[PDB]
Amino acid sequence: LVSTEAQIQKMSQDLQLEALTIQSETQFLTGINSQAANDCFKTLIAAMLS
Amino acid sequence: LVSTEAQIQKMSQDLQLEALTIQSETQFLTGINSQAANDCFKTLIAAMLS
Amino acid sequence: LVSTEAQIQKMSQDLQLEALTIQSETQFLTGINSQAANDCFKTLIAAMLS
Amino acid sequence: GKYNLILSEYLSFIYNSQSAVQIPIYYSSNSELENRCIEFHSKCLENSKNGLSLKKLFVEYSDVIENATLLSILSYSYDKYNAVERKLVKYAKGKPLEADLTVNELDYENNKITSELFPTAEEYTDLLMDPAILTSLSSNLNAVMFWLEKHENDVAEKLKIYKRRLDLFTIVASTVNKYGVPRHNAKYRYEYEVMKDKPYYLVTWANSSIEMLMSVFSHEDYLIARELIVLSYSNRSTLAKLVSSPMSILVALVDINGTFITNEELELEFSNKYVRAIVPDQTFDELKQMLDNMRKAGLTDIPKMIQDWLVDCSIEKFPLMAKIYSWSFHVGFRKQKMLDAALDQLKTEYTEDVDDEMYREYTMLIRDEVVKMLEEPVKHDDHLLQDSELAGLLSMSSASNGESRQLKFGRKTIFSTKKNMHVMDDMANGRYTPGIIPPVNVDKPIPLGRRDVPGRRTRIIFILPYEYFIAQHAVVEKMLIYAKHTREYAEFYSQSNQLLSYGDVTRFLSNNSMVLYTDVSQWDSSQHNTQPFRKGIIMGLDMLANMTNDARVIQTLNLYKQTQINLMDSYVQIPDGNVIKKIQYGAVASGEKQTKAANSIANLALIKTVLSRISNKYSFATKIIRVDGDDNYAVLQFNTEVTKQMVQDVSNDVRETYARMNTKVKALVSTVGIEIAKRYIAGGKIFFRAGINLLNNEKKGQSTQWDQAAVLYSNYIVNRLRGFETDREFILTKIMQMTSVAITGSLRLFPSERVLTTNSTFKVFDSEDFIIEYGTTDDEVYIQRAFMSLSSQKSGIADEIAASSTFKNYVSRLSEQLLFSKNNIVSRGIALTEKAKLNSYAPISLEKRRAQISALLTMLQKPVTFKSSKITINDILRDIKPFFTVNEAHLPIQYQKFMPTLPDNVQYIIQCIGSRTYQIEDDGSKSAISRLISKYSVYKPSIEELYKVISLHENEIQLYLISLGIPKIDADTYVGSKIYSQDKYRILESYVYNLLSINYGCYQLFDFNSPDLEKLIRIPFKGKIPAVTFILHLYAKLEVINHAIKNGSWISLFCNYPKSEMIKLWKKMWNITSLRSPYTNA
Amino acid sequence: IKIADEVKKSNKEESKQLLEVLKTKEEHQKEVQYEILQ
Amino acid sequence: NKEESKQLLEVLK
RNA sequence: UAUAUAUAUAUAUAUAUA
RNA sequence: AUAUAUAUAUAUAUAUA
Ligand SMILES: Nc1nc2c(ncn2[C@@H]2O[C@H](COP(=O)(O)OP(=O)(O)OP(=O)(O)O)[C@@H](O)[C@H]2O)c(=O)[nH]1
Ligand SMILES: O=c1ccn([C@@H]2O[C@H](COP(=O)(O)OP(=O)(O)OP(=O)(O)O)[C@@H](O)[C@H]2O)c(=O)[nH]1
Repeated sequence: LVSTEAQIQKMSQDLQLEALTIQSETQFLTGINSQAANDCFKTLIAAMLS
Repeated sequence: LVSTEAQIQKMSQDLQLEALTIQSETQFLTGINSQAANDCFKTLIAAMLS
Repeated sequence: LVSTEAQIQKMSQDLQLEALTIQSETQFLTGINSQAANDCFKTLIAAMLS
Repeated sequence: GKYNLILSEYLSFIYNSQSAVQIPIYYSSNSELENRCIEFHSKCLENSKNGLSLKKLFVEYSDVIENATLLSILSYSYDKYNAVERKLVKYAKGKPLEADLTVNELDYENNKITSELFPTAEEYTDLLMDPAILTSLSSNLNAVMFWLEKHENDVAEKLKIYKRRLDLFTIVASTVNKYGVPRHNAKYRYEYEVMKDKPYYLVTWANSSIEMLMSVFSHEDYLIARELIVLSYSNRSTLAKLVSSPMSILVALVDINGTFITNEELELEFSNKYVRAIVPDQTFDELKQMLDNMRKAGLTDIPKMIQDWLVDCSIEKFPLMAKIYSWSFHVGFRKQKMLDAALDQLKTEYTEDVDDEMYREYTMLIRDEVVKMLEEPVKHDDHLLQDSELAGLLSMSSASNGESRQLKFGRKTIFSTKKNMHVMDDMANGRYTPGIIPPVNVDKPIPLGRRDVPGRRTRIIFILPYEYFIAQHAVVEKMLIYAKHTREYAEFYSQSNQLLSYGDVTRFLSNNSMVLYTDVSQWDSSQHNTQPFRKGIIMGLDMLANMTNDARVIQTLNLYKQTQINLMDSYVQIPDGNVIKKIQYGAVASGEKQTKAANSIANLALIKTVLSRISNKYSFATKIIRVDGDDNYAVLQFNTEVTKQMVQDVSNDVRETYARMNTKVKALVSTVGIEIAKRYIAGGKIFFRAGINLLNNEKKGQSTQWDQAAVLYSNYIVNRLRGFETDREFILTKIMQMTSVAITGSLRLFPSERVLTTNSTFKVFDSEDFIIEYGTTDDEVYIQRAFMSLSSQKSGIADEIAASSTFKNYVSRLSEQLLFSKNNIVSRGIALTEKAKLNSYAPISLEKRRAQISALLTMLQKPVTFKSSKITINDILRDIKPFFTVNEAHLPIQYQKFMPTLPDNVQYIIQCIGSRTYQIEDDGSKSAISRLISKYSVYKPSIEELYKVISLHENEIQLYLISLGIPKIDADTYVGSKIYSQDKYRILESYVYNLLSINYGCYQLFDFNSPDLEKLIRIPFKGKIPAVTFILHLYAKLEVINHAIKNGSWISLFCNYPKSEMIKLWKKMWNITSLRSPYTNA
Repeated sequence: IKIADEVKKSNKEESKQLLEVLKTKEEHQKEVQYEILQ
Repeated sequence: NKEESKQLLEVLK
């Protein structure tokens, strides 16, 4: 996989994440890790197969 | 009701409140709580029935 | 009179003051108090009467 | 911790009695564990008061040992007599070294018995042999004997380190035991009644010998330490220079394979050029005569090492040759008498048959350089030359004056010699003339001082009166500004890193080029420095008296001319016996303000002439002439390739042409490397001197043991990075004795690892070497506030002098001369500068530091209960630290190592991320007031005073700016534009870049903006809260290196620092200081 | 200003940022009234 | 005697 | 349809250098 | 009863009745 520490950094520069502002773009980064990449690839294949 | 913790948290992103800037949008969150919800549903009805 | 603690707090929102910079709108609020409106009302009437 | 384990075995060695006990003291951040610490410390004081053990108590209170951290270890020792000599005879097995007598050219410098070298008691000056360190010989022998019993049973590799440090100890111990260990006083000064039968230079020999045998690691080290310990008992004079001699020649033999380079704007590149080393046959005949002077001196294992290297001439074995040169300076200082050091220096032979055709060009080249340095600040009437009386007096060095004067400050009279204290007396009694400087002639001569070099003959130095500082401050502060914007003077190449500054040597080195490094035998007292150097400068102030028009820029330029007329003839005042000897000395005065700004003029303007006369035979094209006082080089680029005859015929034409100006010199030329400072470019790899005497100071200081134990460690980390590995188990053993404090009789208090290694005023040594570690755990940030609470102390001497009628008459006479107004924010701001300037006086700063440590003893005998909510540097890093996520990452070795003497755990960082490319300057912005005050007035205010000014009224900022001397339209353009409001956010941000250091003993070598450290640091970016952004990318860049030094592996961080925690940290960074910041937390 | 108690005692990050933005507005509105007095 | 130190050294170890 | 400008704080101690 | 100049970098520390 693309490294989960190297992807949220690039995802924090495509957005304009800035402090001293309550943005709705801070929540674009929650729940991104490699444990949930191997969990959604499995529950999509294994739900269609059963 | 929709939870007053999870509503001002949702209202403060549609407003884009900015720290270090005195806006007229920081006052939209005054008096938003679940105790003045059941105090305005009643004053609107109990004044009509009397 | 209008209370000068609440007249500035409304005037400092139409102007949209931003901290950490030098704007030309923090000078719009200088010299506004009740000791001056009560002193500029007299310097206009009592200088026309004499 | 490892240091606590060395503590509890040092106690079990020095106190081998059943009457001895050790009581550990503990503290903790928990309020519950503090009451666990109070009850434990109370019971070990009652049970060990009456003969009850502690093995039944450490199990009952094992809830505090494994959880709280150690504060100190108390030591009960009912030992009446020191048992040093009782365990010295166990190692005193060898034959005692008999001293030699025919090896020195003097009598007092020979190693004779002190009864025969000094006949009676009264003429015993210990200042020839005094180590002047605050340890003893009796404490050094316990520091080696502790090491020689811990490492007795060793494995088959570590045994040979122990064995080579034992046969070198039987040389020391069997000589000390023959005469007995000398007993010092309480001031660590060896008296006469104990040195009656001992040989002179036994303390300073056995102190310099113990420093050597705690550095013998390999068999290449043992052959040097065997032939220097035996010989330094005999000849104290010639030995340090005979071994250190061929390293000036041996730097010219090695080839260049791949070298560093610095380009013109000082930044580091890497070059790959291959340059041969071309030496004639008169270098190998000058090297054989440097290896026969080392054979007549007795040593025979060193020139066998050099002659086994001359058949190689390779850079792979040059770390052995740099080791031999560095072990030479560890034999101890060459201290001699004040009479024989001056009269051998102030003796010189002048000659009227000198080439006068060469002096009138040398005088003119000094004339055209002094005018070139001051044509701009004199034609425009500068703000510092117009105030030469004040800018020289308000910023006055307070080191010393010539004589001892009975100064009377109100009630407390004091015998001081400090220079700013003489100004306060003479401005009170009216015997102070501003425009008259006193003549140093046959009446009122110049007093003398001395400075001791570890291998050089003891030199003298000149202490001019204070009126020769006010005359010379303003002009020479304008000559140091031009020395930082010229490519020739070596104030330009002066940075933190050493590859950047001394790396312009290897820019023009090729095979058609010839480098030329010359060292004059003595730069003071040369023939070309008496008359043609003064009269070249006096002529330069005649053409500068026509450049301006003021009555005040001429008057300060008629004082800087008057100090050169008065020094053309001079006299030095040196006493001997009961007579005072006045010696005429018209040459240059090492000790003025002028002594470095005019040793870079007089040596550039000399070598610009001697490079002109050798161009009658060889036509070349010189590239750089860098000059640093005496030590200068000058690269010459030729037409043909440089051969073995053009090197010989230039070294015979620079030596002879310097002899035409009666300047005795040796002139060395090479094509590969020089020795400009003590930093040596050899084969494209910079090699350093690495000789710092740990256990021998050149002079006794104004410091206590707790501060001299820090400079024992600070002289070790510089010695280790430069290639001289002293054993860390001996340095740690020597800190446990210097930081010892005797509370009562028979009770010593020893601080733990957490008292010494923490980041505070009471810092001695870092936990792991070469790195600063700010301890973010809760038991270690809590004790930092316990040490930052008592650092603010008051001394009673400095407050009896600050309320006198003399010190107030000096501030009010200095505040009236500066400002033509009334304001007291400067009079209360000048008086806080001279109260801070009086710390150079010895009993003031000693009563500051002794009130630091005697108030620490009340904190160390008890568990600490001081709870305070102060924001520290170590509290910022407690909030950043839980948001770092480490991950192991691999990183290759790309860049090349340029310093081969570095240790392995530091060199691996340089080979991965690279040596430093450019000196990072990220100091934010200076405030707009300090660019408005420092441009008109010469008063530089502190940044805690400019914040006090801004918070005043609008009409009280303008009164302050007009007070200093600023015109009205300039302050009213400042104040009216409301840029005093923007300077609240540039003073408060100026303390953020001051906070954390990218420079240290070790951190200067690395490249912090490297594209291999920026690959591991993965921090998401937030546009606002700029102060937090700097401290995140700096602490992340420091955390990877502090991990990669300790363990040799690289980690890659990820700091998703949330927006709610940045604004909590943004106000923590603005509230470190003690002033009103607009944004606080709570 | 006058925020409910369910937000002040919260623990999510998005309800912690709101409190440390309404706090730096009242620490800036109190400061622009002091700058007038300057 | 020195039986106390070997029980006190390993407290720190 | 619009996201400000600007390079040498001071003092003492300590080491490296001249 | 008490002697240690000047400059250049670098680091540590400090400012308050
Ligand atoms: N008393 C004293 N002890 C020192 C001194 N310097 C170092 N020590 C320590 O004392 C040990 C040597 O014994 P001594 O120097 O005679 O000190 P002591 O045991 O207190 O005996 P006295 O000096 O007579 O008080 C060494 O191992 C050091 O740890 C000192 O100046 N005075
Ligand atoms: O403490 C010092 C050291 C040096 N200097 C100044 O630096 C000059 C050069 O200092 P050097 O140490 O190079 O002098 P030198 O040439 O006499 O040395 P040797 O060959 O005898 O080993 C000196 O002549 C003096 O002007 C000082 O002013 N103060």
